[PDB]
Amino acid sequence: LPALKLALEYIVPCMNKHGICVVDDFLGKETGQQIGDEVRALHDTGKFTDGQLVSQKSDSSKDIRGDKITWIEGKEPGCETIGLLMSSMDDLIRHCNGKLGSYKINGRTKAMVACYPGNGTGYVRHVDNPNGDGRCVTCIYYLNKDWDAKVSGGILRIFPEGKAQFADIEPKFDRLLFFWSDRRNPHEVQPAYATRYAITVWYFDADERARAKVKYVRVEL
Ligand SMILES: Cn1c(O)c(C(=O)NCC(=O)O)c(=O)n(C)c1=O
Ligand SMILES: [Mn+2]
Repeated sequence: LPALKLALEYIVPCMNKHGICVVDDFLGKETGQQIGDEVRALHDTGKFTDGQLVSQKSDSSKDIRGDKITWIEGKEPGCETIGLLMSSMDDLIRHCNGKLGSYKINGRTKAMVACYPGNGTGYVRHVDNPNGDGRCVTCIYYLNKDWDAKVSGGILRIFPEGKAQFADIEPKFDRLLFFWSDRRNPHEVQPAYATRYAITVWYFDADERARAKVKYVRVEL
């Protein structure tokens, strides 16, 4: 669908009502699988980190490591389709501007490409932006074809604030996810027993980001 119809008829109302929004089949099989090929290419050539240190053993060779990451601008060689994903995200947000809460989005981070190795590691419950660092919207794109959470785990579990319930989101291929980055959406990644790829971008509210600068940019006189 065109960025605008999806943004105006589905994403905006869904975010303002629930603070979470799931869009399936965002780019199609062709583009999605190309992005998967680029991400897997980055992983195979060692562009990722060794992984988040989960359990630090007194013996170093026993240290267990979890999610691996790499920051992608989208202009790198062999990342053109990732850059196209980021451009499409940016189009959606552009068409949403002024309608997502009271936020005026004026920037974003680079793309955090994450790979859970499938060694039973996940990601602890957390809030993305708990201290007003300027990020208002989390946007995640998943790449895992034929994912069976009953078999592979890796579910994203969100605990919407005030609501006695949690929302389970499987990291499905060609799935796009939006949710408020602040304390409204604490969330965790449940242990993944299969390789789990995702691409996250965070969008900045102009006012919050502007006053985060003093919350921490100097000029010699
Ligand atoms: C700061 N940070 C996160 O907030 C992640 C996160 O919330 N992922 C949700 C999901 O993949 O469904 C994450 O995965 N990684 C690697 C990370 O570094
Ligand atoms: Mn998170």
